Amino acid sequence: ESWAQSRDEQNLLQQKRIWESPLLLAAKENNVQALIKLLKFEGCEVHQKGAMGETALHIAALYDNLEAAMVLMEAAPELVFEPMTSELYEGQTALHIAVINQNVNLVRALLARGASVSARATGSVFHYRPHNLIYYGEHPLSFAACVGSEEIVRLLIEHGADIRAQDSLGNTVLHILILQPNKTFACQMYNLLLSYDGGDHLKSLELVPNNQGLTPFKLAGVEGNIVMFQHLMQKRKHIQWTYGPLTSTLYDLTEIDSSGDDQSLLELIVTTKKREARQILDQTPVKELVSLKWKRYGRPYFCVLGAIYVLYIICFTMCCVYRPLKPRITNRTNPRDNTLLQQKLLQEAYVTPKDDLRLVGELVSIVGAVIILLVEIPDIFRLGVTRFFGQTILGGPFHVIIVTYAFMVLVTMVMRLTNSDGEVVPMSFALVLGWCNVMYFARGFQMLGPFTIMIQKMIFGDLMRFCWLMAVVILGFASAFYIIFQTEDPDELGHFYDYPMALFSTFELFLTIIDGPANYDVDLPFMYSITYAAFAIIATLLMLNLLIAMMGDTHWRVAHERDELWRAQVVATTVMLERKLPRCLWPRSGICGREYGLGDRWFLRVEDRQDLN
Amino acid sequence: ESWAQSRDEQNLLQQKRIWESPLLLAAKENNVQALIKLLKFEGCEVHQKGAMGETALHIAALYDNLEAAMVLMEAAPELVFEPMTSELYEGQTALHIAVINQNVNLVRALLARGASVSARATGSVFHYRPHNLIYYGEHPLSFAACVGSEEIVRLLIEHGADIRAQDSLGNTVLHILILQPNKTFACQMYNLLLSYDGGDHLKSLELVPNNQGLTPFKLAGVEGNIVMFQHLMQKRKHIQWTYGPLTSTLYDLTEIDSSGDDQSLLELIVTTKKREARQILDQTPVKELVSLKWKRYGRPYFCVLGAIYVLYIICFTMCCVYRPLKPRITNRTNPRDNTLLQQKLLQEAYVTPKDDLRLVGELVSIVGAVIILLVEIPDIFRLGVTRFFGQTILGGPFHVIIVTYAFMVLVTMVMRLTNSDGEVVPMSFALVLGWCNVMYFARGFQMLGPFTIMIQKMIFGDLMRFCWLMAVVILGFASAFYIIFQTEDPDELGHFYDYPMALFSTFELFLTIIDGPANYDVDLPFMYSITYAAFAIIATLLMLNLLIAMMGDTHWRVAHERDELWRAQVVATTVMLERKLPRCLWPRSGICGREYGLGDRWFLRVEDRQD
Ligand SMILES: [Ca+2]
Ligand SMILES: [Ca+2]
Repeated sequence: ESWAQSRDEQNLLQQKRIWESPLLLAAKENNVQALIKLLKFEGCEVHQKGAMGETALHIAALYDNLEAAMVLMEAAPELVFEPMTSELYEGQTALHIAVINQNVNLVRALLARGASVSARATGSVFHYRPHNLIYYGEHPLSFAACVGSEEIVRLLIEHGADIRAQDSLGNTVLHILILQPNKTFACQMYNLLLSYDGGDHLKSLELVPNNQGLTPFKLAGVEGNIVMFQHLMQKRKHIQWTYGPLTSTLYDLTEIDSSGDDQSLLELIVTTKKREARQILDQTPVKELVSLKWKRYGRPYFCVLGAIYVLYIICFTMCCVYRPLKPRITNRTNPRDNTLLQQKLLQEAYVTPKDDLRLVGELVSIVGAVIILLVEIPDIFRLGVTRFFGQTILGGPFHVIIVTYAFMVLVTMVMRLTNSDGEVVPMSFALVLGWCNVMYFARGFQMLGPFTIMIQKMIFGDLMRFCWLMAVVILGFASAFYIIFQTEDPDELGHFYDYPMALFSTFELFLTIIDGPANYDVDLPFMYSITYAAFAIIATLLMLNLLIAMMGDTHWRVAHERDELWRAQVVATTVMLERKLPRCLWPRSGICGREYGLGDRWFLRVEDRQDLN
Repeated sequence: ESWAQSRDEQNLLQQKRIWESPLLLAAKENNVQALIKLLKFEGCEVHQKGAMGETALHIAALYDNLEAAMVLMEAAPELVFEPMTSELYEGQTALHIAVINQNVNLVRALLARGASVSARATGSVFHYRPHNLIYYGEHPLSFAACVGSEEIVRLLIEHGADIRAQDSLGNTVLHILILQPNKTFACQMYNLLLSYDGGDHLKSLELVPNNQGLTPFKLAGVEGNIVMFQHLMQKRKHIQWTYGPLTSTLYDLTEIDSSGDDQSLLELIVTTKKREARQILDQTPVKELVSLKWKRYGRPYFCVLGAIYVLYIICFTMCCVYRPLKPRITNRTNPRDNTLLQQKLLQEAYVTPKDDLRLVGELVSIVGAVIILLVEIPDIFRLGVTRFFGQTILGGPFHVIIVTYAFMVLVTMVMRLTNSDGEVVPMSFALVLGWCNVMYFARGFQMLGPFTIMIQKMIFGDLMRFCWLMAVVILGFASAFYIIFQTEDPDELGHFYDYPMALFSTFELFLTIIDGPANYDVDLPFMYSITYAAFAIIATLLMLNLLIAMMGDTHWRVAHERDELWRAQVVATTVMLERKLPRCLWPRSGICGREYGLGDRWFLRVEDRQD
């Protein structure tokens, strides 16, 4: 990009000023003997700049020079307050740089001389963007508490570093630590922050969400943080009793699901994209709910919703094959090739009640296409069109077939009551979608779930890299088969009588479903045989018989993700019905309070086996 | 099922009535100071109940609070004789808790005051059910003898704990040690139980069957336990001699062999469904019977009975193709689709003695149909209605084919001397099932054997998850194709002239056997060439060529669970034959007894090499 080259030009111009401006060079080389000479009788210069507008203190801070910064604090005791000011770096101060480079004795010096511990690091490089490497928030407490320098963490809080602090993204200091991938310390560094949460108001520092409304318990599951999730879980897990090897424990379940307002954690999991945000389902309180919500309640309602669906498509199919048809309205087979002896009725014949019994049947299937549009036009009303044509399998392309099937039946309603000739065209797409859409209910089955994802994976993923190989090879030999048979009879051996037939014939000799154009009464032209024998090798025993190995390579190599997706297919099916079915038949999952002195949070009982003495 | 929920509902109620009645509350947190204050002057309360009617002494022990338990015995010396009075906890007295929770000093003191160390505990959580976690039996001696605490085992017997004591499941202590999963101590504790057995006037301890008639050597074999089955063997394995590295060794074979009285270990293994039960059949006093019982006597008797089966079908197959047929009795010429010009005879045509030669062919093939219904009735009458329709592959679905074969042959017998027209249809199943039922004799072959398991394993498990993914698609495009060609002639391009043919002709295009319809003289409707192309992409290179990789993935994943089943398939043939044939051509396995100075137990000799 043109933007990333701008970072290169400045950072080389940043170094050019260091080869100029001799005190900055004296600052980089830890040169103190020149720096006394360049200041203590003439000086004249002390508020220097660079390419990023930094000072000699910042230069003496980026390279670890306690001696050089010692003279600079003594020379001008107002260097410590002003920040960097540029496009990329903005608002960063010498307190920040001294933190990230772990320089404990320098931070001890700067706080004694007076440094702003609330300096906003509002620069351009600091934003949480994937083309930046590290994201440490803004405040100098966050820069310490992320790299794990817990001594400086203790050093800052003694000088009035506020824990409550939000960035431009609304994140607090606990939202940050969940985001570093090299975790390793952030179990321990988490607790040191709560050890300074001793005296506050009623919001106990974890009930403070981000800008998009997401507490650090919620943020741990959304970001795929297995290590920090169990560390948070130990806080809200209550152990009831132990009895030899049986330990029964309670779980909080106040935000695990508690699917009662808008932002249940089970809803947040099956919307995301991250591969590791989906294995929270492995963990011990969530793998109980989505089992019990599905097995006692979710499974039988889903089949009743499925078994009512098959009887709908049949009622549409049973009124499809009973179209009104006339025998051969007006014409008589004029050139050739008019194998067409029928005509549909005008809509002036609904007499003879087994043509009227269908009329109450289509009215069933014409209101069935209204209710599907009424349940999916309010789906783009809440979340955008990138949900449909995004390839999120958790409710995948089964939301673009059912709309088109709903959209096609109304076109038949438009093709009816206008008396237009061509109207097999919506009804042909109406059946090939309306039957292939009962594939959606192959989802909650034990044996037929994870097969369906493999069909969905080879349609796009491993046939959009074969059809571009199919359409090229066909376009050669189909055009080549035209030229050979151009000066020939289409009567005897007539597989190619024009070019739009000549693809359709050649397309099926590639798939080996038609036989292969051969006649023996007549003498085929000699270039037909050489051309077709090269077609038969490359297609039949080099392309199709490559593709069977192409599947089998990619079949055993991803059969540990389809067992992860299929479980998440069930969960997104479960929560979809919880926010849709009215609460007369799904009770709230778990055990409530206030019959027991509990605290009104809905709880859930878990008992396991300790297997040690 | 709200019952396990109802377990969870009551567990909070104990934890609510403990916050009331504060001596129960102090009993949890062993507050010895306040417990003095609630007792020494007024008290008035000590016979408390909980949600399950439990005591303060229970809660003082359910949490290991020994100091508070000291005061309760001194204040109330009557609590130790009364049980928990509920459904979920019935009969569990205060001793049961302190045993499982390993409390040495409390059991030393509770028996010092003296508790019933033989009282029974029969709550709903304690019965041997798959939903409860641990099963430690009923009696308090069993609870010590399942956790590994050898001292409490030594302590209870000194105070009068009867070892020989059965539960409602009839299990002893020695049956229950077999059932814990992580053994790790139980084999080491197994010696401690038989140390206290004396061998009295009564029968010795391991000769006690359970409530379902089963000894603790059999129950190590049914449950798939290996490590107990090793340790049980050394008490009955006699060393003959050694010769350098060689050891010739004489095994007991008292109960391992069939020997009549059908509760035998080689019987009880291949009837059960536990997967690790068939892992026993590699242990050395078992794998050598089933070699010698099969190699010298199970191999030829099975194949000779195999050859009389092939001669049975051919004597029906030649009998089938020689029916009597008249040319076209009285009808003529439905002017289309009436290719029907032969008609079977009424049974008034038994002239021409190549019908008399056929008459013995029917009667040979009609008696074998009866003898199957005399050999296979004594299995569903011997409780096999859940075994045939059960998918126990050890004798799999070949037992439901052969009854269906014998049923259709007798339907044919009804068809003759009734002169009903449809005899082709029941005779048509009598060939595709009769010939495919010779596949059962491909069991005892070195080579052909474990392939037949994969055929049985693909029909149920990797094809029935594909036939549902066909009848969806193949019902889509058949009703699609029929509407396209509805305004078209059936005379030319008549692949779909009515709708039941339109499914059947679609079913073959999905398998690539018909060529796909085409007729280059007549102009196809333009919606045909769009649809059929997209049906030939789904079928040929996306569904069929995916079904092949479904096969090839799971083949090398059960390529070592068919070499487990086939070895267990052979043994289930030998044991089935051994009780069926009279023991006059079968010798009994092993060497005899009292002809040598032995003691009548049928022994067996196996010699090995050490290293
Ligand atoms: Ca052909
Ligand atoms: Ca063919």
